Amino acid sequence: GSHMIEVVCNDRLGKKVRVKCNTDDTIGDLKKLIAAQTGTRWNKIVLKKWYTIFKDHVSLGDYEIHDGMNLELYYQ
Amino acid sequence: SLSIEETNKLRAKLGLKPL
Repeated sequence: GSHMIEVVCNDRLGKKVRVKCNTDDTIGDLKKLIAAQTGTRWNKIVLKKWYTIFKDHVSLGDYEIHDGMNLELYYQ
Repeated sequence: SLSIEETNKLRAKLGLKPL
């Protein structure tokens, strides 16, 4: 970090967006990127992976998000 | 997916720093 990575976000119907981001971005910031790139609103997005619900104010780096990582995208 | 430069312009628009 700062270090550019990409993340893949898949929703339950199989729609996929791959987002370029930086390890210092927050989860809330990624969600803003996701939102813009999928026609939705950042505050209606939930990001998970298995048992982890990502908190908005934590950076990707502190969540140890790796390059290429697949995240689960949900709507609220 | 968006290029680095297209991502950077979007980032700029959202108040985020460059990649």
